[PDB]
Amino acid sequence: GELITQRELVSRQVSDDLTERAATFGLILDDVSLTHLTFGKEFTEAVEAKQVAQQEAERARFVVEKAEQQKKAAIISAEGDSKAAELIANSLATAGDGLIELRKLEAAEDIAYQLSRSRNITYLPAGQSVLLQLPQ
Amino acid sequence: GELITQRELVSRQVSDDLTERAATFGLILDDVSLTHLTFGKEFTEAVEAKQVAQQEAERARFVVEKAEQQKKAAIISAEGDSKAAELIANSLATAGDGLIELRKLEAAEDIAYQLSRSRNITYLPAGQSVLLQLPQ
Amino acid sequence: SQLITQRAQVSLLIRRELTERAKDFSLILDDVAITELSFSREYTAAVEAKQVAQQEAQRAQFLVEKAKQEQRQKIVQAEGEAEAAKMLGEALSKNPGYIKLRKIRAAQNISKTIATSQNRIYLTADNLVLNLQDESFTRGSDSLIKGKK
Amino acid sequence: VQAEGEAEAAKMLGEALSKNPGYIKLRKIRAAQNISKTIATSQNRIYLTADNLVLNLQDESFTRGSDSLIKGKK
Amino acid sequence: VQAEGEAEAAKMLGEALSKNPGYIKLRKIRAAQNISKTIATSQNRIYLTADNLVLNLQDESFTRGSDSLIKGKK
Repeated sequence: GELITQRELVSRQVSDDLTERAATFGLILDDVSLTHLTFGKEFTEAVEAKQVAQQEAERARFVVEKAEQQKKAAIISAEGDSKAAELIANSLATAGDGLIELRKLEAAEDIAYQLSRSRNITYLPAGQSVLLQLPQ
Repeated sequence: GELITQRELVSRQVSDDLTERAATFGLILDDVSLTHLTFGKEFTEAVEAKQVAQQEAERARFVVEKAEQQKKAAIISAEGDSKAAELIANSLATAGDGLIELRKLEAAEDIAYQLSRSRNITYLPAGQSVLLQLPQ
Repeated sequence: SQLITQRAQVSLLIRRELTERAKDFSLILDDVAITELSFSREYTAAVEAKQVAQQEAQRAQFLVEKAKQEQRQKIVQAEGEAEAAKMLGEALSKNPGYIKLRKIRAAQNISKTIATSQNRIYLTADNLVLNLQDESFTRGSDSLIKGKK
Repeated sequence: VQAEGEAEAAKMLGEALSKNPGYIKLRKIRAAQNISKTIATSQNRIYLTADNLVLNLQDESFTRGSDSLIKGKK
Repeated sequence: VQAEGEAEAAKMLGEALSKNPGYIKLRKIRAAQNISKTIATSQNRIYLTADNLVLNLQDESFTRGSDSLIKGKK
């Protein structure tokens, strides 16, 4: 950093040193200065990052506000699945084991109407000492 | 080390010895000195390493300061996973076994909606003396 | 390093000795200057790495800050999963109406999407229907009898 | 300094959750979510248990493992 | 001198941990982490148990092995 937060000094030092240098070799360096200049990478690039991410700070500040409004979707894909619970819970609590039961087997249909699209379903009992062996 | 922390002596000794040597063979060595010179590797290279790693010392001194700021990430990938604990712990402690329970089976969905991407899941009961055998 | 750092001293001493070495045999050296210099790397490698890492420290300090604050990102992320838990939680503490219903809309959509799957499913006492008359069937049916449930 | 990070995080996970399994179950279960979301990148052969995919449907095991809702059958 | 090193390390591991299995479990578990991180360089055929990958999901074994959170079912 000091090389170019004070580059005027560095270039002037090199220039007058080289002018007095060429003078001994019979050479009048009427002017001299630093054509090229660089450094390594990360003393170079990290004081850079210092103010880079003082703005990355605002980037994240504001991605926060994006997530605030993203996660409403996670709330709301389930909001209604829950009110349906509100309703049917006190429904068939007082009512009893009517559709507690019978949708099991409107299921059986809608279940395997689709299990047809599957191709390897199988089946066994209980009440015995039932004991499974299965195919490939 | 002594050969060249005092090389002037070594070269001068070889030179005057060789001059008096060639004198007997009718040869005036008007000058002599050590063209080439080396040693082994590690008496050579380890007194070198002595001050090499007095600076490796600073290298590690400063990689320490890099790790200081790396491991904030390990802190902070978990910081919020923990506040969520803050919240829901005293939530459903006073509240009870509501979503203690029901996210198990919003799980069942999000679980196997994805287990579809897997292709070899299987299943058995308990309450019996259930006893497993499994496929290839 | 002391060669790199004090290469001026090195070249000056070299010329100082070499001019008098040559002048013995009637040789006036106007100039004697070092044209090149080499090492393996290690001294200068560590010497460079020290300042590399000294400021790598800074390179990640402001990242510490960035992250201190990218964590209230997650704070707000999962108050979402916590107040949803509020209003699922105070909501359902009576009986398994919809928790079963949702086990079962699971059975619906889960194995609707098992289509995109290739599940090998294997099953149990009374799922597909057919303990039809085994007393296991009828006692697992007489839940309807209020007392056999 | 690496693992004061995993220790003060443990502080504020630790004094935090000593009541009942609200989020510890919820996180078992967001596990069930993201775990087997990423089992996609996997090739897991999973094999399972009493009441996971749903279907003890009327076996008394089903209904007693459902009557946790009955405060006393849990 | 080789194995006073493994003995005073044993001192300060020994007087250190005689309360409860906080980090001994945590280290079983950072084992589960780095062990099977390096099982990558391995070709392990692993075979597993009751509740490791997650899925006794509703079997009472699941929930009683979960209600360790219930202070008394642990």
